[PDB]
Amino acid sequence: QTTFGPVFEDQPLSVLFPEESTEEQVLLACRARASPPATYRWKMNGTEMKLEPGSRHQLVGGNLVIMNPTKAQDAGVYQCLASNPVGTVVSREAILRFGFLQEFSKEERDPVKAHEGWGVMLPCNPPAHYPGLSYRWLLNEFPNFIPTDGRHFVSQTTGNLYIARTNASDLGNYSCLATSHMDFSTKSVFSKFAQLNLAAEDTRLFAPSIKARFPAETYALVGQQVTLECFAFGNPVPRIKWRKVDGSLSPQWTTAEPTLQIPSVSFEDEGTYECEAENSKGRDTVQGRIIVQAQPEWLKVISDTEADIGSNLRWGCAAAGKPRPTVRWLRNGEPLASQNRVEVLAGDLRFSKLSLEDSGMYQCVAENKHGTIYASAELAVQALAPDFRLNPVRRLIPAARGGEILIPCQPRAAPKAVVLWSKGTEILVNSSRVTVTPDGTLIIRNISRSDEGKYTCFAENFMGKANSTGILSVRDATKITLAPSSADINLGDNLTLQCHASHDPTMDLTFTWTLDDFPIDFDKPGGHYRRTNVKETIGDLTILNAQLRHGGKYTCMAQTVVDSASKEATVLVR
Amino acid sequence: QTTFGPVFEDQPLSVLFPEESTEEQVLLACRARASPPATYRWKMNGTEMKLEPGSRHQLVGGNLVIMNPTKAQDAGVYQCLASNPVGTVVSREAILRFGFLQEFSKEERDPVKAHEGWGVMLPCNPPAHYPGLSYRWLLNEFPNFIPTDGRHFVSQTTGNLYIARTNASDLGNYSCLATSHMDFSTKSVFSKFAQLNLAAEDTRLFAPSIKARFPAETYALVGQQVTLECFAFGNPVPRIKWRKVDGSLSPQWTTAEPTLQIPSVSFEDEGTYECEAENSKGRDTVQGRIIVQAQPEWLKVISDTEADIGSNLRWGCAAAGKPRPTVRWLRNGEPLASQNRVEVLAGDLRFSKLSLEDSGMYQCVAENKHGTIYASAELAVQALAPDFRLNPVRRLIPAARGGEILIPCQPRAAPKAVVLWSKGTEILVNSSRVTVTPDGTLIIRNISRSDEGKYTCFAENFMGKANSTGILSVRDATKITLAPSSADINLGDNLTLQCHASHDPTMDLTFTWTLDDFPIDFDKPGGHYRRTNVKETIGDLTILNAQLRHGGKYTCMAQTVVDSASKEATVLVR
Ligand SMILES: *[C@@H]1O[C@H](CO)[C@@H](O[C@@H]2O[C@H](CO)[C@@H](O[C@@H]3O[C@H](CO)[C@@H](O)[C@H](O[C@H]4O[C@H](CO)[C@@H](O)[C@H](O)[C@@H]4O)[C@@H]3O)[C@H](O)[C@H]2NC(C)=O)[C@H](O)[C@H]1NC(C)=O
Ligand SMILES: *[C@@H]1O[C@H](CO)[C@@H](O[C@@H]2O[C@H](CO)[C@@H](O[C@@H]3O[C@H](CO)[C@@H](O)[C@H](O[C@H]4O[C@H](CO)[C@@H](O)[C@H](O)[C@@H]4O)[C@@H]3O)[C@H](O)[C@H]2NC(C)=O)[C@H](O)[C@H]1NC(C)=O
Ligand SMILES: *[C@@H]1O[C@H](CO)[C@@H](O[C@@H]2O[C@H](CO)[C@@H](O)[C@H](O)[C@H]2NC(C)=O)[C@H](O)[C@H]1NC(C)=O
Ligand SMILES: *[C@@H]1O[C@H](CO)[C@@H](O[C@@H]2O[C@H](CO)[C@@H](O)[C@H](O)[C@H]2NC(C)=O)[C@H](O)[C@H]1NC(C)=O
Ligand SMILES: *[C@@H]1O[C@H](CO)[C@@H](O)[C@H](O)[C@H]1NC(C)=O
Ligand SMILES: *[C@@H]1O[C@H](CO)[C@@H](O)[C@H](O)[C@H]1NC(C)=O
Ligand SMILES: *[C@@H]1O[C@H](CO)[C@@H](O)[C@H](O)[C@H]1NC(C)=O
Ligand SMILES: *[C@@H]1O[C@H](CO)[C@@H](O)[C@H](O)[C@H]1NC(C)=O
Repeated sequence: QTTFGPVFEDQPLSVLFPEESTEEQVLLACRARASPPATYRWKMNGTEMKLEPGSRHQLVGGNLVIMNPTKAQDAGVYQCLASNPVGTVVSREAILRFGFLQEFSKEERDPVKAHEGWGVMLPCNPPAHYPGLSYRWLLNEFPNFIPTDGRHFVSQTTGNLYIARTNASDLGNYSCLATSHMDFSTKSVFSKFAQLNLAAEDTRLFAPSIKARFPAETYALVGQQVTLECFAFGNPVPRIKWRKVDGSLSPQWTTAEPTLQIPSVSFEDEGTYECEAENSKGRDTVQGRIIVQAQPEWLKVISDTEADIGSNLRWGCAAAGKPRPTVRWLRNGEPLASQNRVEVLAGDLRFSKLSLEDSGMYQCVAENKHGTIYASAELAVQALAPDFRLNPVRRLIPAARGGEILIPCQPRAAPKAVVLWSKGTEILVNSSRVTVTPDGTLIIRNISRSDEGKYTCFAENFMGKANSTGILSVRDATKITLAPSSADINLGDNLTLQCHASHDPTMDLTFTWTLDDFPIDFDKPGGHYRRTNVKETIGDLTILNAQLRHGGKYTCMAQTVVDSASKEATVLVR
Repeated sequence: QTTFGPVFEDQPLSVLFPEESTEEQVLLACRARASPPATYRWKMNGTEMKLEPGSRHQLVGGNLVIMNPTKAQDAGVYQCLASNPVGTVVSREAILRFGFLQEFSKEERDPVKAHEGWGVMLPCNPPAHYPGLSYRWLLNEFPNFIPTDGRHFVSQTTGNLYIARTNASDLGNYSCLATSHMDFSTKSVFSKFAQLNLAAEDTRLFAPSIKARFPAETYALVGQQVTLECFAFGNPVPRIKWRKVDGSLSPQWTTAEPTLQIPSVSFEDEGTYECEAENSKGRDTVQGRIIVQAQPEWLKVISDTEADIGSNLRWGCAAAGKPRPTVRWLRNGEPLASQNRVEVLAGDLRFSKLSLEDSGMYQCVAENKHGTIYASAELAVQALAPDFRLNPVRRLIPAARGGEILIPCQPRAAPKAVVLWSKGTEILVNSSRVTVTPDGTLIIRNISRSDEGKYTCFAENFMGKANSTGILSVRDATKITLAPSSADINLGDNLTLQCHASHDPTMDLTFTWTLDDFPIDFDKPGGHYRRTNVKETIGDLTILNAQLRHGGKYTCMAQTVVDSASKEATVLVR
């Protein structure tokens, strides 16, 4: 019933298109549920695209289809806007990134001079790539495989060889290679040879000197695997120990391998770590830190709301992320700034004197360095004509003579309706005796046998007019013309109390007695209370075989179907 | 929208059709508002009429028209029934009565012998009539007029002459006449002559003897004029005094005329009256009573009601009349008796386990000897499929670690819906840790990092099925790792209190201090409270220039957007 903001059900997702692939198209999906159905626009780097006919970019039911994707003119960030007569909404981002691995530079590698017994550096300066590759080293023949012993180390972050000790077998020509691991294809690129030569021998057992070290500060989101690498020059082969300064490591990680690995990281891993190289000739240690961060997550969002013209509203948001997020507001896909009767403050939204214009689709955005999140809601403002169906004025208003009466008149209206009372055809301007409160309730005091008749309440606003009618009748009031008396007796004695009343001739009158505000039962078998002198106006009560519990404050009450009256006395029982 | 019982707006009215008139038709009106429009039937003495084509009785839009009305076959009591697919209603009665005045009997009146100086009786036995007539007497000539002095009296309830004293001028022949006073026509009927003759006489004065007296018991509704007549035989002309035994008469009625009149009667006139004839030779007095009564009137009626299948209902009625009325119930124009799940008792109606069949038009009838009154209402029973629009399950359910959570699931259904919970795709059979109450609320104790996910509630009844979904997430809980200490100081001293807390790394934590559960202000200019050691986990407070009012129980509370914790201490100031 045209009460459908363009709610989202499928927002686009980031893609990594491999280069030199065998595909021809990519799809970015956008799906909205709306009534009437919504229309879609696509933003690329912010500027609204001009989706011409089927030249490259095309629209298929809200999904974006690019043709012949290439990094030259298709890599970017894409957004989808779903618009309706009610309002518009904006979806989350979708990044399209390409993947490739170029060819190694063709110039010859310089020959590194070495002296037998020391350590040497063999870098292999990997070419441009995306994403990170896996590195290996080759010697002499293709394909051989350099052994992965404790004498050599090949880091996976720079790839340089770490030849701890140099001897005769190290003569040859070293080449690097890189392997790209992707979902679709795998590529391997080899490097030109670098012939290493060794000078005269010089061997002495020396203290380790740490060369490959993990950086002091290492940021890592919660859920990622972290690998800290460590290596030192030492003869004989040193041993590497990993420890935590402000804690202890899990037994699954208490290993002496030169690369400490954490498969999953939570907030308990944040702290300081120490890598120590140890041998019979020395020891060298290096410290560093690990910091854990997280993306924002919602804690409290907004929801759909229908209000009425003239009222006020309050809306809120709340997020949670390790670098604290910031919250901002959107109206129909546009930034919302504090103006007029809309007040925004750091994630709370206030509407004062809500109007008809304030209806639409609102959005809440929480952002930090690691990501952004969205939430949507709809505000609808309603105007209503006066209606008395739910709360009509009482049809029958029996009022005792010489008393006060109050008749409220509150129709269901939006905004509030002006209320005017009348009796018959005359219009009531209030006086000392008749009063008309601003709320519309009409109160009459000092009632008599001349106020009976038909009363009408008229409610009007700029939307409509309604009206209701009641009938007022007057009767005589109840009276108590005799009150009982206090007494003191012994347990097991009999006492009598009297109570007389007068009432209107046309109604029924009943007598009820309470003991300390507790109604006294007379139909109880073996009961100690008996009605006596039972007439239309006489309702005496006799206590037979009095007990301790019968002491207290007795209260006689004469009640009709309309009103009541009461009198009090007390009895003590020993 | 087919929610219209045949409400009444014009019910028939009693008529008095004068005989020997010049009219040819009568109309009895019946009007009902209904949607769809209602159909009408007419009852005459109770049997449903067979309204044939236009032979005498005819129907015009719900109104009844009889043709050539005559007392022979048209005088009765008429009722109108308005029927709809929703239900039927029955209107109040309407009595049709004729009015006429026949011709006086043609036989000669007997000659009444009289003895001069006495009193004589001259009745005139009025013929059949409706309604009561006005009586007058004629003597000798037509038209003469006998004087209305104190010597003669002509009562209006029997019409007989009361000649107090008889003398020579009383010789003649007396005739009666009756005049019928109606709205349309006036008719006068004269009677044959009765020749009165007089014998010898005497000469003396005697005591009065009352002859025409008012009856001892006289019933009179509220609003009617009551006339009590009195006369006695007395020479000379006696005087009549009217008094009240248990009260005093109004000055407008304290008159000595031989007919006491009350234009309007209220309940204060009920009692005993005395008429006294007085003269120089004697006095005779006669007593009687006046009893005042009233017709039933409503005090509390029923109204339209929509309920749901499976519930219970209570309805009531109340009337007021001097002869106490009796209340009975009608369903669709038929008497309602206590059967099955409907219980009737002396004006209260109880529905137990309301079904779909109990929908329709109900009516309440209050009756006594002086009249009857009706009231109408409609009962509608609704069945509803489950719906979660008004009360959906919470979308975000942040739960602290190691605590308890409760999630209710109450859809809008009629009757109640069976509720089954599930996590993901598994079905939860409830145990020590997880409990599913009969109301549907699911409670989990001892929450860990294994309970997060998506929870679903399925509600089903014989009308339909619906479901709702929520998301559960777990976070660390707040703590207070340091509590303050009690102290005693003098007015004007400075005191420091400490309070430390721990919380989840991704949320904000704030400290608030209260004095005897009243929040302590820190931004108050010239305030005595200053925040100190303000860190993320340290929120100390210092009292500067302490006053008497600063003594009491301090409470430090560390709170987040989700949960909170608190600790207490006390300070005394002299
Ligand atoms: C106090 O009462 C009413 C509102 O509660 C207010 O308006 C009048 O009465 C009804 C409101 O229900 C208006 O509509 C009428 O409804 C009745 C039955 O529900 C019908 O009989 C009426 O028939 C009219 O049909 C034509 C088109 O509507 C009219 O042109 C024609 O004249 C008939 O009246 C009608 O549907 C109704 O129109 C108004 N006005 C009148 C004059 O009745 C009412 O005026 C309030 N009283 C006062 C003194 O202000
Ligand atoms: C828990 O969720 C729902 C109840 O809330 C329950 O019913 C299923 O989902 C929707 C409920 O809104 C049913 O109606 C669907 O609505 C969505 C969008 O609102 C549409 O995409 C669906 O399209 C259907 O259209 C045809 C005619 O309706 C179908 O024949 C066709 O197969 C499409 O599904 C449809 O209008 C929906 O029918 C049901 N059922 C299913 C299978 O979705 C849902 O089953 C509950 N889940 C569980 C596990 O019990
Ligand atoms: C009715 O009479 C009162 C005086 O008793 C007028 O004054 C109002 O009284 C209400 C009672 O609570 C208060 O709100 C104010 O003292 C008055 N209200 C306003 C709006 O002035 C009142 O104005 C009279 N109503 C009319 C004339 O419609
Ligand atoms: C859930 O476990 C409880 C036991 O703790 C089962 O017993 C019900 O517990 C409620 C709790 O107030 C009580 O009404 C009764 O003791 C039991 N109710 C009924 C209808 O038997 C309960 O049945 C379990 N829920 C299930 C099985 O759905
Ligand atoms: C779009 O954005 C990307 C990344 O910010 C940028 O590389 C590119 O040059 C932009 N413009 C295009 C694709 O036309
Ligand atoms: C109520 O009205 C009557 C007049 O009808 C008057 O005599 C009486 O004093 C009024 N009540 C009060 C409390 O003034
Ligand atoms: C109808 O009722 C009246 C009054 O009770 C009665 O006089 C008459 O005979 C009845 N039958 C008719 C009018 O056919
Ligand atoms: C709460 O659960 C944990 C494990 O999740 C358990 O070790 C602990 O004892 C439980 N609490 C209580 C009070 O048993």
